[PDB]
Amino acid sequence: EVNPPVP
Amino acid sequence: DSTTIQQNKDTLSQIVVFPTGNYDKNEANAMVNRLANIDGKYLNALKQNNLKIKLLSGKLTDEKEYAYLKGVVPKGWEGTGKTWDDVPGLGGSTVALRIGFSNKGKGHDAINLELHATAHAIDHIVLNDISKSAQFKQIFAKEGRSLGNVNFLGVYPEEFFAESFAYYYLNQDTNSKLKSACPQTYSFLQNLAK
Ligand SMILES: [Zn+2]
Repeated sequence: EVNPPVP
Repeated sequence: DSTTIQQNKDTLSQIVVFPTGNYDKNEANAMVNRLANIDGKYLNALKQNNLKIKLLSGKLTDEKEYAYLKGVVPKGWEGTGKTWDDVPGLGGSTVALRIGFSNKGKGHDAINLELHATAHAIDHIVLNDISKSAQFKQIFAKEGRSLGNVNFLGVYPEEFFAESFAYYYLNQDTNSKLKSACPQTYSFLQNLAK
């Protein structure tokens, strides 16, 4: 699984 | 206190991986120091699971394990005109972080890059996706739009968890802001650490 920071 | 912070830094010494070649050693250290504020029980669990926090001197997608994300628009980043190539941090089954991009406004609008990313790993690996549990979804439904960036934090419970986690652990000021804005989320994190 992968998740980005707040845009 | 001082001893506990040192214990956490020691744990992180077995988690954090530094890049090969030239990089900002002082800022890398600063990032580790901010991560050391995370409750030791989570850090110990990350260590036991052999989760590495990879600090990078270049793009995430220049790493072999993330090359598949080249040109891919991250979840919630639709319309930004940016792809993973442009994103300075990643958290989940792994953690990868660009040195120097910690602060809000450095290619992202998270309160702190490494805490947000590491929160995702703690959520997924340590807490077995608690952000997607019924208990947290109920809290998210009530408070998820009270920390701003509502089209991201208000939409994805795992992102609300990760950023709330970051507020809780960055410093006293953000910790206090979370308590005021999101009391049930604050209580939830408080209890989580027991
Ligand atoms: Zn995120």
